[PDB]
Amino acid sequence: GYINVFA
Amino acid sequence: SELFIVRQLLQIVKQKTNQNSVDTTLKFTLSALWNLTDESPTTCRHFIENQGLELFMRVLESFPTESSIQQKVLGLLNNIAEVQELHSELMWKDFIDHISSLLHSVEVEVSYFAAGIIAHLISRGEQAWTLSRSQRNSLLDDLHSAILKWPTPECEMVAYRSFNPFFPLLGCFTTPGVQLWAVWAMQHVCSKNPSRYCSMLIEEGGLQHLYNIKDHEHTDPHVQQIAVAILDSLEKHIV
Repeated sequence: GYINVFA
Repeated sequence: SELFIVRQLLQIVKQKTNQNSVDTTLKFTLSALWNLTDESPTTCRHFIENQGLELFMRVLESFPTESSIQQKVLGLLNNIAEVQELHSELMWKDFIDHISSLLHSVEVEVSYFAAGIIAHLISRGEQAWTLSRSQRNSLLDDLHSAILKWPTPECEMVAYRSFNPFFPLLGCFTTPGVQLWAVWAMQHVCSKNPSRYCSMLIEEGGLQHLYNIKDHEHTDPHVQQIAVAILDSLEKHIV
């Protein structure tokens, strides 16, 4: 869904 | 303006792939494009209308050894696979044969999205599979057995803002590998980060959809054996 890694 | 961003990030992917350049900018660009398409069919149409699919095949091919690059690409494709209106778009032989191979990837971070793509495409039924009927059935059992070989990821691979995408998969009783992927995926994100998902899995109807699997007459033992493992943490989350 979303990537856990931010930025 | 967000479609400009998608186009621009797609442009960076095109650029990095043309120059066959695995680096933090490409890996970040995929991640960005993976996020922007999450729970965003509209941003998924643009990825598709802007040749993202064919571009991402190029990425998958260009970097067959780059598991992070594969995961983020497949992550996006997992997001396209959640959109029914984009089904016939992924109904592409060279794409599925590749996905189907990454399904057996040892990297669980890679195969998980491979499987999730596969699962979503199988979940659409016998009719919607415009590819080889024999392969769809090969995938049906390859998807199942691939999941059973999977390790517990070391960390959280994927983030979800909702489980609704997984809910229609729970009802693919004719295709247990599809159901297996769904329950494994919830088993993963819940057990990895139960402070995030466990409440929400209830609050969206997970309990019942998970109870209609455990307490279902005909259910694959593994699909049920995961729905059991999830409900134990869910029921522990309730009390």
